[PDB]
Amino acid sequence: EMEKEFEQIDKSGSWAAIYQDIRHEASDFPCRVAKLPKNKNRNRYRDVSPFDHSRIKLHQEDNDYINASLIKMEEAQRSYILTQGPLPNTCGHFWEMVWEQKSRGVVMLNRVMEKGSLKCAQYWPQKEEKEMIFEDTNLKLTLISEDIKSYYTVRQLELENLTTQETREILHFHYTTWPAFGVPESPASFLNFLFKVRESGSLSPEHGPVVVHCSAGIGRSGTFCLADTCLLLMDKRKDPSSVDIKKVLLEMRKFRMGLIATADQLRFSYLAVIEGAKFIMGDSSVQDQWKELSHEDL
Amino acid sequence: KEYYTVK
Repeated sequence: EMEKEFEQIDKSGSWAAIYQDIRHEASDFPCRVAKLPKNKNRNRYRDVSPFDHSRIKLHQEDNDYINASLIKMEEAQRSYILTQGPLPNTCGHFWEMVWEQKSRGVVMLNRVMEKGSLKCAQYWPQKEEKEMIFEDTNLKLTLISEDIKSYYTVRQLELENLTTQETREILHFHYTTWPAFGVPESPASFLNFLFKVRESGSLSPEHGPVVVHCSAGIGRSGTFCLADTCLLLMDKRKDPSSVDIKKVLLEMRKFRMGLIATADQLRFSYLAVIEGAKFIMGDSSVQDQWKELSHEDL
Repeated sequence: KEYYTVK
């Protein structure tokens, strides 16, 4: 049982030991396109880049590079796109990707401002009446509604393809209380958020991969996808003891470097998968307790 | 900081 393994690591105290062990075992592939000089200004951080083999490609003829990776969990049967917080010049590429990849939801795990350091550009509209128009990529983006909550906000947006006039609804799930290099307040607030995303249908396979991003697209975004994927496998395999989080995290790291940034984020991942297993085991109604426990009203 | 692992 994975519950045992956790209590061992805690008493033993070897979380950073386990952590550093995974950095050591993580894959490492070429990143040539990311390192081209013409692409210097399309990366927020110089030590964070997509592998050539899983990088998302813009369907534009000029320059097809965006700092985003397709994480295709074959067994779990779910694909994610992890990406950096858009830069002032890459907002148009962000929504071009969202359109071309047919995504229906975007999960944003950081805030535009975080401890005085700008970690993301304001790439979605905040007022219904001031919609954004990205001319380089020919897209229009309109806020349609929002549902503010004590620690997260769900927005509904209309993404229009000016070239064809076609339009699509995009769900924006913004988690506003997750500090960089930090962890959510509780497994409950986290799982309540995850399951909100799940219930929206954004994670369904009729849709393109959900886009997940934070500042760099590896640390908080990593924690989110690990938890969802482990919960998926426990359900698909039919046994909670089956899943080896370390083996799952290493699988994800074949697709984008650096997923999960602190030893405490790794611990929260065990914690959250352990809690979420209650739901997978059949205890349908623990979900309503998570909503209650998270104080999503205020 | 331009570098993801900062001091």
